[PDB]
Amino acid sequence: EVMAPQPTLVAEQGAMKAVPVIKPAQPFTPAVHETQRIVTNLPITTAVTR
Amino acid sequence: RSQLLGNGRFCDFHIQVPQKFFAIRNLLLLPGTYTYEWSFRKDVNMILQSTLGNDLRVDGATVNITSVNLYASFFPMSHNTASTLEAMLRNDTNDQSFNDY
Amino acid sequence: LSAANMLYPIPPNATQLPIPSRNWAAFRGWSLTRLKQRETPALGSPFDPYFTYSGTIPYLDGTFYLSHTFRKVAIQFDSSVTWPGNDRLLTPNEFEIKISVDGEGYNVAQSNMTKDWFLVQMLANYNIGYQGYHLPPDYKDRTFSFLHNFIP
Amino acid sequence: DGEGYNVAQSNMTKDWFLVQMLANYNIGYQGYHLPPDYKDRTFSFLHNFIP
Amino acid sequence: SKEIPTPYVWTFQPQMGAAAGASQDYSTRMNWFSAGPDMIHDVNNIRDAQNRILMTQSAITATPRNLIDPRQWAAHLIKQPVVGTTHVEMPRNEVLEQHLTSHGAQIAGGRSSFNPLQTDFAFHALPSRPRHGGIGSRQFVEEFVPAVYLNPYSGPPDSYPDQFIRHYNVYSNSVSGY
Amino acid sequence: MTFEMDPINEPTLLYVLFEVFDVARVHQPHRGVIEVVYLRTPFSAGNAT
Amino acid sequence: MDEYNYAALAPRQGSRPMLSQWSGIGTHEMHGG
Amino acid sequence: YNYAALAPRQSGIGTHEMHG
Amino acid sequence: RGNLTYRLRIPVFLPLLAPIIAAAIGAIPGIASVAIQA
Amino acid sequence: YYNSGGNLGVLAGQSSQLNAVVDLQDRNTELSYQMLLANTTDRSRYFSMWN
Amino acid sequence: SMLPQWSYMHIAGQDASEYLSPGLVQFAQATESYFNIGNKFRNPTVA
Amino acid sequence: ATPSMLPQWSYMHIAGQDASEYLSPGLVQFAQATESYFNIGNKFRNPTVAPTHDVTTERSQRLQLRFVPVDREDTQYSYKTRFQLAVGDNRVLDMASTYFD
Amino acid sequence: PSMLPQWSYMHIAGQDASEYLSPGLVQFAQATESYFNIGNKFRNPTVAPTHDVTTERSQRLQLRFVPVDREDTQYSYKTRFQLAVGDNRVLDMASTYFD
Amino acid sequence: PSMLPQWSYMHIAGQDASEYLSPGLVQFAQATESYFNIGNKFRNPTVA
Amino acid sequence: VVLDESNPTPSYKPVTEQKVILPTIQVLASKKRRMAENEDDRGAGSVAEVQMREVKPIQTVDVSVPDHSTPMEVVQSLSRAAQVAQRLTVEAMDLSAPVDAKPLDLKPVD
Amino acid sequence: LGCNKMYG
Repeated sequence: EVMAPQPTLVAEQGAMKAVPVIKPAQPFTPAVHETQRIVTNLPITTAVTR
Repeated sequence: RSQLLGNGRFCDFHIQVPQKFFAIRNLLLLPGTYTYEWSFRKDVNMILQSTLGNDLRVDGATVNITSVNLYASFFPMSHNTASTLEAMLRNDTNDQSFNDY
Repeated sequence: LSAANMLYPIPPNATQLPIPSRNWAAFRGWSLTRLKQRETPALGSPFDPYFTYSGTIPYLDGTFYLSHTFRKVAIQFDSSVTWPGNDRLLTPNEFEIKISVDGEGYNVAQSNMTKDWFLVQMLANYNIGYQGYHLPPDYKDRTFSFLHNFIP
Repeated sequence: DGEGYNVAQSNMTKDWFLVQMLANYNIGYQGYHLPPDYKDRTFSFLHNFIP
Repeated sequence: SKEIPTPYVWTFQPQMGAAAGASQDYSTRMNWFSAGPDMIHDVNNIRDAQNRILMTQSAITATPRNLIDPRQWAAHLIKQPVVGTTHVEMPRNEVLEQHLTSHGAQIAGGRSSFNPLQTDFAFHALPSRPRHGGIGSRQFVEEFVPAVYLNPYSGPPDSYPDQFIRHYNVYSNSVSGY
Repeated sequence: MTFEMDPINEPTLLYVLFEVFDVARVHQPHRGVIEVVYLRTPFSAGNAT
Repeated sequence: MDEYNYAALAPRQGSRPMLSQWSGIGTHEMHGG
Repeated sequence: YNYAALAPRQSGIGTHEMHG
Repeated sequence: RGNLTYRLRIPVFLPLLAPIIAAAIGAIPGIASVAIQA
Repeated sequence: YYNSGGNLGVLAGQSSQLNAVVDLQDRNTELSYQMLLANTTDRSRYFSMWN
Repeated sequence: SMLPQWSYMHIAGQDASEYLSPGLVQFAQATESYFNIGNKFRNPTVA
Repeated sequence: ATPSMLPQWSYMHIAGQDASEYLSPGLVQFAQATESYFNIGNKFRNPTVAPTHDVTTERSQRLQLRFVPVDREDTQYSYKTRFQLAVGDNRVLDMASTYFD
Repeated sequence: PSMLPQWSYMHIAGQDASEYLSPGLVQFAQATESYFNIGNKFRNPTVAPTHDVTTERSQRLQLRFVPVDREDTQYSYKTRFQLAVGDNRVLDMASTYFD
Repeated sequence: PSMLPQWSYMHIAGQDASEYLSPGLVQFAQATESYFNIGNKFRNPTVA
Repeated sequence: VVLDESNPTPSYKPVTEQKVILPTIQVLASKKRRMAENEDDRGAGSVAEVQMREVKPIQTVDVSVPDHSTPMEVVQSLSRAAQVAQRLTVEAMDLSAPVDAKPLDLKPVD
Repeated sequence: LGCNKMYG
């Protein structure tokens, strides 16, 4: 099962209304974040917001 | 043996002496701090040898010793297996037993 | 003799130099020895006009004699890390073969050669150094062995 | 002084300068810059080191 | 970027048949600083499509496993080569030839006219064990496809994707020094 | 890849050139704006997303 | 919690490691005067 | 530990030397 | 530390369970310097 | 030589033989470093290592 | 019309505590007292 | 078939498998049967791999150690030296080494 | 045999004063810090990390690079240095001054 | 397979210029080729 | 039978069920961890930690032994210690400090 | 059977 696509982010700051923006960094928390394989075949674990 | 430290009345000797005691010469020593004293003979007659059985005290030899060091050699082995071997060798039933030949 | 023989010329003094980048996978070690330039012939050419020397050729005959004229060797990887690192040797930065000052110790047997090189040679030839030094058995002591030719 | 082995313009060698700088200011690995004013007391190293 | 990252391209180690770590695909990359928002959006869409294709190919042709790169593989997983039957055409009976020689006859050359019987052998000359070990190039390129890493190094260092650094022992996790 | 060649006294430099696939795409959206992208597939100076 | 973050690397102050504030990484020094 | 150290891939214990 | 950790759930002046466990661990020949933490 | 067109220093890897240091003679990195030190430290106290 | 470039070069956009890997942010905030990679990344500080 | 179907070490029998387990069973049986007079076994090569884990430490420890005496006393008949040798924390040594220099 | 209990009792490595003092005393101290300031009467450990921080694998601190080649014209002195960053070690070039 | 998007975008290995350009542009190039000849501003893959 | 199954530490996972002592004993292995600098770092050591856990209305103890120790021996020793603690939960322990000897001469006779 | 002899 292929990982579901992640939405791209574009924020606003000042008059600039379409700045490309990466997802904000958050410290890993088991309650909020969980480790899910990107591809089920081979283990490449990564954090997701459940 | 005589030619190995050279000719000449005076010569500088750099020799290595082993441990020959049966209970020690093959002992596998586990980690720890051990006091290792040893007294080296300075009697010329016992130390030296000549083709003639002439007394060397009267002739005059007077071996003089500058420094004495011992050189331990350690097998570099993984700490896991080293501590495992230590754990077995510290056991009561795994005591090392030696004999005099 | 699974090896890549590389003969580097030596002007009649001093020290020398080393190799470029590479993979170093399945490497097995170094074997160093000095030859006489007059006695070593050319290899690629079918004929060597500048040989002019009969007698034993050490390079393709196995009669080496100048191997006792080595003082020390240093091996560096990436021009940053010494090979015999991890404080393995008595002189941890480089392999000493002969030490002549002898102010402090580090001299083995009753000859010029130093203790760390002696231990290295014992391990390389017979795997002896760690469990005490003793005479290797006759089958393991052969013509190209070390103690068979070592004469203090 | 066969090789360089001298820091600043003085007799002090580079390794000793590194050791002293680390011990006194924690500044030895990311350039040798002048330590902050509050960390340079009267018993410090660079407050008295005069080449 | 953490949504459309460049894939990690694996390096093949042909001696011992294993992946020699992975690195970012810096060789095949577009240069869009000269591009405007429209062309940059097109490039981002193309990179996202590339990552989707890579994930799909991985999920299709990658053998499932709990380790990113095991140095030694199971015998059945490795594609063994198929070898055909070997036919041994026995040319001559030995007992009858011995009988003829004992009866005072010399046989030269060489099917034989004197022996009527003909015997043939056929067998599969397979290896004794089915060659468990490392990977080949062809069976490596279909399993260590460029692995895209969506959220780079987010999560516990336990869950950090190792095996990407070339000098990392798989078993007894530790970095191999000099 | 390694090369051995005839020796000449004057110092020289080797000119091995890797035949990359170099292509540039030119798009001009509107009225005096020109934007391009470059791709040198084997040896590229690329950018992130 | 020391398994979900680099807390053993930071110097301790008893039982609580002395980590930096989250918005501490990064810098910006820039002027023409 | 894992079944002691590995052996070089491809009476064991005790000595009874005496007499003199 | 060690890969394996053992857990005891005892149903339960001066504490005694911790000294008892420490003495039992110290009885093992291969283990020294037992540490008690609460 | 920092901003000279002729003598230009190079810090390049082993991959592409491509310089990672580029200058266009419109930069003044000597003045940049001077201002950086003057703003980051109190430069009324001398430092013999970098003068 | 140059926001993709400005955000890429960290002239305008996210701070180094946001656009970096959370693991890298944690490592930097841990090893601040002696190693301090904090000064290796830029912040937009847009007015 | 050298780098593609097999790894190079396994193909060249540098690290793959022993001859008795990568040869055909019929060939192995034939070699065993005719070992007395024809000796097939020379022509095939075994890997002879060395262990790569849990054998050596690579944790920056020394092989040789020079211990100087903590004190020495010398009458004109004997030369006594006292050493204290510290056996690491995990390493072990056998006293077949530790010769007096 | 371990000295950890003694260190903890003597506040060498045990626990911060904010967490071994009684909470009532902590509240009193923080309330009266303005005019009485009991705070400096107590000790806290400030222990350094013990692993995963230092190499302990024979790594140098200062490393010297000789120039692989150099030329000396009448106007400039150009030296090329082949510096290699080990294999696991990492440096920032705030160091690497030219000597 | 994993590089077809990028290659066909840059026409590294993709569709021919006569069939990815707009039909109006193809007709314009085919008509005004005796005196303007814009046909050399586009690339053809020529894959092996 | 078997009252508490909580696993206070998430980094350690159970490997055997809560076997009962005729208390209960549970053996937990450790999950994967970060990288080590070298392989000779996990089993290296001999110190054992006996961690105490808050009482759950029962007490839990986290005893960690080095790898080289035999699991069977560790389990048997822990079981014997648990049995002793259950049986004993005295004056003999009091004798070994706060009872004194010379002060124990007024009370015995006067 | 096989052989595994060389220098070293």
